[PDB]
Amino acid sequence: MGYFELQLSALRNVNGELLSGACCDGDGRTGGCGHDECDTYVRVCLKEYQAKVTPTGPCSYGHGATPVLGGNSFYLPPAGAAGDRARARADQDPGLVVIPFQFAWPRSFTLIVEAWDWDNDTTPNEELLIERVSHAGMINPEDRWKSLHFSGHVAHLELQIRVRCDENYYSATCNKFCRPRNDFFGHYTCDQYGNKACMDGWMGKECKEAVCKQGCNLLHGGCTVPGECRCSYGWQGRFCDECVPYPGCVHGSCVEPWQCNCETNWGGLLCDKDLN
Ligand SMILES: *[C@@H]1O[C@H](COC2O[C@@H](C)[C@@H](O)[C@@H](O)[C@@H]2O)[C@@H](O[C@@H]2O[C@H](CO)[C@@H](O[C@@H]3O[C@H](CO)[C@@H](O)[C@H](O)[C@@H]3O)[C@H](O)[C@H]2NC(C)=O)[C@H](O)[C@H]1NC(C)=O
Ligand SMILES: [Ca+2]
Ligand SMILES: [Ca+2]
Ligand SMILES: [Ca+2]
Ligand SMILES: [Cl-]
Repeated sequence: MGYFELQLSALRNVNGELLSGACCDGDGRTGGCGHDECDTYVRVCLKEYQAKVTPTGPCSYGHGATPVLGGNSFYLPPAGAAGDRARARADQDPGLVVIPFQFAWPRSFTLIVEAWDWDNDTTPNEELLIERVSHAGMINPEDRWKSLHFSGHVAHLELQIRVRCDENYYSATCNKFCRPRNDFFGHYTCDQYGNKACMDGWMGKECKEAVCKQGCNLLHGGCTVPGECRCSYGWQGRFCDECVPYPGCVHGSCVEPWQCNCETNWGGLLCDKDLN
């Protein structure tokens, strides 16, 4: 899953006509064109690659459009790293078009951009077309914008495009899923190729095994949290290296678990009897 983004920043139409030859608003005729200028908006078509591009549909990969951005000619804020942070602090840009997708990104594509005159009527009317431009190319998912320059029969266009994966999605297709977690099913983070990177203090496939504190006697103890050393029954100490004497032992010692060797002049099972 990912997104296709397109940013329009410049359009120039000196005469203020349509692709047919007539003026945008007024008469129908093929001095200038007057003061009622073109009410310009943009339509975006995204489809499969074509060695010889056709100005056709359908838009197999997606489509979008903007409202009226300006008149016959106008300038808008371009895209870039500086502009990406300026948007993270904020309604949203009119000249930005976002086309989300769920399929695997095929890297190759064909982009068609159209400029239209608006007359406050939804009815399709092919005679309101100002300019149509097309670009067949190749792009990979990254947060860097790429600039494109178009000069058709009527208008000049300037725009930037880029592709980004959704969150928890990686690889050049945006189709590899990896989400960081820390529960019974693993303790990992994701890298750039959607691979599992164990958190500090863990190992294993799914990062399910933990590293015990350095020096832990792993024949007498283990760990469930990284960096600890909990002893099995019968052992004690920081490294689980010391035996535990017989339960109740007082003046006795062990070398192996559950022993209780009495000191001199001490008797009984627990070495608790004074024999003086
Ligand atoms: C005739 O149409 C124009 C074109 O506007 C619009 O473009 C179409 C292609 C379509 O996408 C519409 O959905 C879209 O609104 C109308 O002009 C515009 O009117 C809108 C809302 O009426 C304005 O948007 C707003 O901006 C104000 C700040 O100024 C903000 O507070 C609002 O919440 C809202 O976002 C838009 O700025 C304005 N544009 C221009 C160039 O005038 C026009 O109203 C319409 N006329 C009639 C009689 O229907
Ligand atoms: Ca018109
Ligand atoms: Ca107009
Ligand atoms: Ca118009
Ligand atoms: Cl010119």
